[PDB]
Amino acid sequence: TTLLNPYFGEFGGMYVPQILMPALNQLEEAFVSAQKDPEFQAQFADLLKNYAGRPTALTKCQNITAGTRTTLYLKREDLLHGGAHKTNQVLGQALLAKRMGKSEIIAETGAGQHGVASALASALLGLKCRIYMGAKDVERQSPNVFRMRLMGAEVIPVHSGSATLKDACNEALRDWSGSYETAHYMLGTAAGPHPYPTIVREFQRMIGEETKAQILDKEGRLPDAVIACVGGGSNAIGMFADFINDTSVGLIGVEPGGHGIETGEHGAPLKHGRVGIYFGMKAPMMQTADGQIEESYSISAGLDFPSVGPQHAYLNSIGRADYVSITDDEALEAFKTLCRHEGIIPALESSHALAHALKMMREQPEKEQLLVVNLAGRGDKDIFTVHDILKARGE
Amino acid sequence: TTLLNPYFGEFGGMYVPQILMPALNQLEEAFVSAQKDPEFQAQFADLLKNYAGRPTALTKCQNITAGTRTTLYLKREDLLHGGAHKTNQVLGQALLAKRMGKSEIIAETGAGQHGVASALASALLGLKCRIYMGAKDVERQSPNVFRMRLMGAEVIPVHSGSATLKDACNEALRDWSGSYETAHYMLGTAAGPHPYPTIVREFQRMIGEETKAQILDKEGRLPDAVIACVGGGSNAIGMFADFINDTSVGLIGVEPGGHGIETGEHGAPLKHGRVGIYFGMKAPMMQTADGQIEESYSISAGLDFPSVGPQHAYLNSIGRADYVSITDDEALEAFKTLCRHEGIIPALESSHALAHALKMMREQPEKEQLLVVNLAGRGDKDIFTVHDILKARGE
Amino acid sequence: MERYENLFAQLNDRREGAFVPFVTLGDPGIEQSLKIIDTLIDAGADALELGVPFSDPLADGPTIQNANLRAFAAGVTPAQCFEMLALIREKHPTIPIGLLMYANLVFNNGIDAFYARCEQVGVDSVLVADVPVEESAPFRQAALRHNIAPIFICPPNADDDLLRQVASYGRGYTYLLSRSGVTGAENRGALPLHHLIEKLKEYHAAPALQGFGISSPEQVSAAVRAGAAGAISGSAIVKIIEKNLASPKQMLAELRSFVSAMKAASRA
Amino acid sequence: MERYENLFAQLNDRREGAFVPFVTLGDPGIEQSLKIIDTLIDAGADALELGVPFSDPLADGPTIQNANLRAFAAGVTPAQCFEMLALIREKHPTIPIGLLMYANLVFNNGIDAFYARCEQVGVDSVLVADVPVEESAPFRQAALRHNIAPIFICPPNADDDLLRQVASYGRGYTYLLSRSGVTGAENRGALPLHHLIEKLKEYHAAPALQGFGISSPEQVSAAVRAGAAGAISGSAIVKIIEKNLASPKQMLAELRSFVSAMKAASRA
Ligand SMILES: O=P(O)(O)OCCNS(=O)(=O)c1ccc(OC(F)(F)F)cc1
Ligand SMILES: O=P(O)(O)OCCNS(=O)(=O)c1ccc(OC(F)(F)F)cc1
Ligand SMILES: *Cc1c(COP(=O)(O)O)cnc(C)c1O
Ligand SMILES: *Cc1c(COP(=O)(O)O)cnc(C)c1O
Ligand SMILES: [Cl-]
Ligand SMILES: [Cl-]
Ligand SMILES: [Cl-]
Ligand SMILES: [Cl-]
Ligand SMILES: [Cl-]
Ligand SMILES: [Cl-]
Ligand SMILES: [Cl-]
Ligand SMILES: [Cl-]
Ligand SMILES: [Cl-]
Ligand SMILES: [Cl-]
Ligand SMILES: [Cl-]
Ligand SMILES: [Cl-]
Ligand SMILES: [Cl-]
Ligand SMILES: [Cl-]
Ligand SMILES: [Cl-]
Ligand SMILES: [Cl-]
Ligand SMILES: [Cl-]
Ligand SMILES: [Cl-]
Ligand SMILES: [Cl-]
Ligand SMILES: [Cl-]
Ligand SMILES: [Cl-]
Ligand SMILES: [Cl-]
Ligand SMILES: [Cs+]
Ligand SMILES: [Cs+]
Ligand SMILES: [Cs+]
Ligand SMILES: [Cs+]
Repeated sequence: TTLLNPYFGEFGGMYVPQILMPALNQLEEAFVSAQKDPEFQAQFADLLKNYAGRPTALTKCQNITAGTRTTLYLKREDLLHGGAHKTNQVLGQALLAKRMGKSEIIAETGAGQHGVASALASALLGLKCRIYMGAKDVERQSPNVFRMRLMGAEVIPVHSGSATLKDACNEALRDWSGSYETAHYMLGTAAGPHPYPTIVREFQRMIGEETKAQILDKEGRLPDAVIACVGGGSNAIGMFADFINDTSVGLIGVEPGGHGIETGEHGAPLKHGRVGIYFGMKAPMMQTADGQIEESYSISAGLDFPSVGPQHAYLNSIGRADYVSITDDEALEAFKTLCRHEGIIPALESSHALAHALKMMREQPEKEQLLVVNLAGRGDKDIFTVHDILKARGE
Repeated sequence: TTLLNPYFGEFGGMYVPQILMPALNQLEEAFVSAQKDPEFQAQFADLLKNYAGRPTALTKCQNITAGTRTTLYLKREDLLHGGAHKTNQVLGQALLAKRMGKSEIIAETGAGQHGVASALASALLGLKCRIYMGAKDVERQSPNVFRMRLMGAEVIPVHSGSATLKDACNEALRDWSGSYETAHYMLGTAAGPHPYPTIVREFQRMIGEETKAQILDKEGRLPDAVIACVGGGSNAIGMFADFINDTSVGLIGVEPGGHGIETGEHGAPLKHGRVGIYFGMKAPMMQTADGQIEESYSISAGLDFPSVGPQHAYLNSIGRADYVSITDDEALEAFKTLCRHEGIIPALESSHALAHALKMMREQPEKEQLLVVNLAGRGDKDIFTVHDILKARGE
Repeated sequence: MERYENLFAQLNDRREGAFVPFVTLGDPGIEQSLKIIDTLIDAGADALELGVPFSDPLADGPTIQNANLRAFAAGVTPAQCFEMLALIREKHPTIPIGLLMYANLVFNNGIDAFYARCEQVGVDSVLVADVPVEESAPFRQAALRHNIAPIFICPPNADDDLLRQVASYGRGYTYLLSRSGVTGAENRGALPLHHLIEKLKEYHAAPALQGFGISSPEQVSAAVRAGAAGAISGSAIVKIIEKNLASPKQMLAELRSFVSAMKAASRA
Repeated sequence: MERYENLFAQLNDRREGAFVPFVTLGDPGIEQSLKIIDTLIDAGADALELGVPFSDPLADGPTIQNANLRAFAAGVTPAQCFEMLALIREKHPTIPIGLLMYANLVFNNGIDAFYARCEQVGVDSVLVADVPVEESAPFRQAALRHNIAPIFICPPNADDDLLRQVASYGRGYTYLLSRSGVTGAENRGALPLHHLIEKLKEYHAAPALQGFGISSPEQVSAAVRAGAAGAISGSAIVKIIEKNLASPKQMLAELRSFVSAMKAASRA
């Protein structure tokens, strides 16, 4: 029994051990209650504005579209405190924890950004934060690990399974299975068991709401398309949500093509994986023929989640949203382009979204189109990766 | 002959070779003209809002003041595009260059942030940017050097003198001495020959204007004091300018005490240096007994400019502003405090300002005071420095 | 299913609880695992719980995580596990064999085909650790169609509605969880379960086996005394494997001792 | 000052321009620098321009930056430079000695005391490279009080007002800049200066010496032909020092040759 539908069509559900069902039910109840509570909404708005810096700019990028009939805006979540959109929803979830009487936060992280977002929200609001991270990630992400420790969070390496994000996700749930009366699991994407896909959407939807108001103000009409990079799906569903009922607005999600779809070395399960059940949901995933969970590979470390949020799989199935892929090399070119021609260093994740927009433009330069790219993060964290690629390349 | 007074009391002037006087006169003319031009002002406002993200949040920090009668706000310039307040004035100066018909920018940088700000402004606005940097700085600041190169700027190591910031400053002027018909010198602080101290102030004054409006909205009255870290003086004069005529508002500038004033290893010439003439101005400076320019030392690499802006020396002399110092260790404690208790990683520069506010609070915890600290930059760039100190410390 | 009915009837006559060890199939290799299982049986196991190695065992503590990892290091696959299960049943006519599965391994090639394979090899029950009763429909239907008992978890805090659901939908045995958390001998259950055990009987549930954190003879006797039909022990068995990897001889000897002692504790 | 008047009067009689080398005092050491300067004089220098090593020589190109650096590497200080200047004047009665200073070295211990020291040691002029006419008041006043000629720069684009200021305030000689930019032999001036030279004479300015980028005899002759009283050469002289650091013998020989040739070029 739930208040809300746990499924988007065939996708989603609540595939957790029985012991965790009361935790999910409690969290759903609390969310539904909070969404009707003007006091909770005011607290949330106050944090978003005065702490995180909302609203974020919508920047018109002229240099990169010169000589074409594309008009391109970037929604600047890279300017949010923490440097990625993840901050919006961690503040909301931290408030939900408080609403339920919990003083402790559990989070998982792969590349580190969700851990950092979870840590900063926890430090602000006086919650005791513990963060599970695959040992291979800990070793690879020293900077983010130190940021989390500076903010007072406990970072716990996970050595089981493949010692990476999916293994961190498991550990977080194992802990929650015993600790949920006092601890809230601050899941980091729009995926997992209900109610998380719903919650993370609603706590990210201001991205699209603001985009809508900003583009109406600047252009007097809705965008032809909004474009976002799709890991588990939070920044994308944040951008899409407010436009779903505007059927003239294209919703384009870009999964990482990695070394190329045909190589199998990619992170695009929505279009090129196979539906399975994992981490509490029925969704497309990266998996072996015999059902073991596989790697999600991208030049961008943040696209390591081996599945995708169920609402994305649903919106795809009904044809409301379209999903495409962008390869490592395409993302790199987009990264270099934005730095040189707009002076914005984008996350490599967000570079995938930009690259697709740039392809839309270049393929059909005389097509009149008004595009928004969700620039979900800044790219400072990526400059070493890019440096190493360019050097090894003789570039 | 100038339009504006080149001096603040005894401090300032135009101490440049004769060949550069027409360049200064031209730039002054252009500035005065621009400040009266509603079109220039609209272009500037558009860039600040839609590109850089203004206005910046004013964040109330509750955890760190709990149990005292201090109320503390942080003006969040760390949230500006580029991650420091320097972005505000580079956009203004880049527009001034365009106004004068110049397509090229010269900039100096020490720790790299001004170079990065200059590069990003130049990339946005289609200007050819060259950036002089002391060879010792280039070697020490690989990340910033790469950011500048990604944004299409030419980074030119300077090998003369002490191969650090003051030497970069010299080189920029040497270039300008031959190139000024086509190139604008985008000086990086509120110092140098007139008109730069005036210009940089006016192109930073929105920090204080916004702070004023925000604190009136939130508190119904002006702050008791505004507090900023003082290198050459830009972020501080940006915060102070709009409050100068509000004589009840304390203006507190914090210079780096380094290893301690008594050790001579510091960056606090305003209070502990000696007045001299260098880089185009008469101002307090770090200098040897016999008049050679010396190092400005701080744990924070960004506090390397060996002098201070003339308006600061003036406001000190008349007693309108008060200047203090904070040591390396005090700044470190402030950095750790903000990370752990507010989830904001501050620039080590800005940590000096925070540390002084925290001292005001702790020294007299029952004193009712409403303080704003100008958090001029974010501290991601500093996490390795801090890590190394904490490790070497057995901490 | 019916192997459980016959076992429970017989134990009722013998005045005994059931002792049921868990191990991961193929840990630490196929051949050693087959010998391990034969040893469990010979030493007195009343039934088996057998895990198919899975990449994401999110209801298991470190002991069983590590068992999953050792089987993977030996290249063990679900296909090989099913060959093992066929051979186990080929050797032992009556002992109930239950699998501990995770959902993706059941759904991967079709839920119906999964349970059909189970029926083919002679499995008696399947417990899918990450499927709550709310999601159980296609699993329990497939199971019953193929004469497989679907095993449902009854948490220590189960409310009346959940007790009625588990009672109605389950067959074979009802899994009575000792406590919250994940599998592990390092955490003993501390909640009294006799009220649940009584309500399950009132609602004609399948007989209850207590599981999670059972590692000692006193806990087996306690489960029987509280009214349960028996007890499952996993981590404590697997720890003996982990301990004895370097000595198959000592391994089997210690497994035999442990199971013998635990089964003896099931005498009423 | 008066040493310049007497020199210019005498050169007028000899029908010659003045050739005036620049070097940094104490480059590459005090002792070698003194021998260098004596060689310049013996080889025909009409006057000297001498730089005090400064940490921030922002009107100098790399050649002279490097000269500043070499003197610093030998520990040369302004105090030592003033000892050198006393000794130079003690040896040579009539040759005009001009210093090339930067403002902070003049202001450091008081502007008045600076010019008083200059007077004491027998310096004739001071050019402060980063003081424009707009800032010159305390410098030129101090200079005149101590019988020192304040040297003013006339840029190639000087307007009428600037020509009148430089003409009125200056003494000794007027510095006629060849071009924009900084000192350096690698950049020759390409602007015709005869109009400036005529206007300076009309306004009774001190005689003009052309400087910046003069590195060859033809440029000395050109300056004289255009109406200037002579020419200053710095970088080209300093390059000979830089080239010959390893051989004081070859260094002096090449300095002698170069100055001899440059002075010969000053014959009308
Ligand atoms: O003795 P322990 O503590 O290792 O516990 C034995 C575990 N082995 S098992 O197959 O019964 C088993 C039963 C249920 C499990 O999870 C679930 F409850 F969520 F379904 C996991 C394992
Ligand atoms: O021959 P070059 O090209 O080296 O030039 C000679 C330079 N030596 S100097 O002392 O006359 C001299 C004169 C003026 C200078 O700067 C100023 F114009 F700004 F004042 C610098 C040096
Ligand atoms: C975390 C992250 C992603 C991927 O996660 P989503 O849940 O799909 O948003 C993409 N871009 C950025 C900048 C991220 O930080
Ligand atoms: C550049 C910088 C400073 C020092 O320069 P000012 O001109 O004094 O502002 C201080 N803080 C930050 C964050 C800076 O980026
Ligand atoms: Cl829906
Ligand atoms: Cl369904
Ligand atoms: Cl509401
Ligand atoms: Cl806490
Ligand atoms: Cl720490
Ligand atoms: Cl419009
Ligand atoms: Cl699919
Ligand atoms: Cl069209
Ligand atoms: Cl003033
Ligand atoms: Cl004055
Ligand atoms: Cl105006
Ligand atoms: Cl360009
Ligand atoms: Cl590059
Ligand atoms: Cl108020
Ligand atoms: Cl002083
Ligand atoms: Cl008070
Ligand atoms: Cl199968
Ligand atoms: Cl049902
Ligand atoms: Cl039943
Ligand atoms: Cl002196
Ligand atoms: Cl005057
Ligand atoms: Cl005169
Ligand atoms: Cs366009
Ligand atoms: Cs994905
Ligand atoms: Cs307070
Ligand atoms: Cs300073």
